[PDB]
Amino acid sequence: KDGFDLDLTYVTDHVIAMSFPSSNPIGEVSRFFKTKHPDKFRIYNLCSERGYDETKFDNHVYRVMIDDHNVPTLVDLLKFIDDAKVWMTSDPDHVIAIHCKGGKGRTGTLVSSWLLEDGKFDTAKEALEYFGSRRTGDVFQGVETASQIRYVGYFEKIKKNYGGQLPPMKKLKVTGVTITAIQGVGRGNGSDLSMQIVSERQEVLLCKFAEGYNCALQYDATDDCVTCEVKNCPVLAGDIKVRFMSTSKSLPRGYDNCPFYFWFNTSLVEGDHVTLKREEIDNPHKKKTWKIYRDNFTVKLTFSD
Ligand code: NA
Repeated sequence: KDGFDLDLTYVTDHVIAMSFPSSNPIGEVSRFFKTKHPDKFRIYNLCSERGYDETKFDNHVYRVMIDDHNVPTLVDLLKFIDDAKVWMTSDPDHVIAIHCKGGKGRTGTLVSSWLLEDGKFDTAKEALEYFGSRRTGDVFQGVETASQIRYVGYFEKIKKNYGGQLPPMKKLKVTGVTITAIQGVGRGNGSDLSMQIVSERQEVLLCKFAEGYNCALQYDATDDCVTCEVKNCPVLAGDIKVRFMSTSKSLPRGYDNCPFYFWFNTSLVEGDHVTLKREEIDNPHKKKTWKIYRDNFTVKLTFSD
């Protein structure tokens, strides 16, 4: 419209999703907002990797450092909701524009959460699906990774069960991992696998199954599964990312430079373990990998503390 040719979408009348303003060239994204929404916009940059001259948007850019194919911290997500809320409710004409690189996975994570906050939807599934329709009914059009779906759900849970405020802190130690449908995955018995636990951007534990480096591996051919005792785990708090690596050539890497990974938040765990199915693990959630990760592929972390 009106001389503009932009990868930009009105998710609602006052919520916009878009691509990175590059040098979508930044000058025309700059014009667009100065023309269509003068003095009434706030840009959210969701890329940890890239920034720009924010003066082109009159310094109205707010940054969320999110890694490509990952999730914001819950703290960060909640802060974004607060910032957007204040801006949105201040003036009925105020508009928010949210972006990552593709205006896809990270973007969809905050937009669907914003849609929850704003009461347009009751459930994360509905919001995600709605964002998916506007951006392109499937939850995976909305965001890119299973952890991104989980974090929208986390926000749903916070809003519904914790009055929009952070839950009470729990801390955990990982004591065990079980992986089911191990056959056809890497070497098929877990010998090629290692697990890295990441908290606050740092490695906090590395386990190598074959060598028994911080672990003890057990392979059960009858049950087609691996159980691994995890040792030396530090106390874990907040948003934990668990990454699985392979030394095996037949196990390809998806996003995050590994075969498969996932995020969870310690306080939003229930009881004693978390079990993820195939469509809830990052990378195996993609149909292209389903002859490797079969439909009873599963990852379970066992906790204490
Ligand atoms: Na404590």
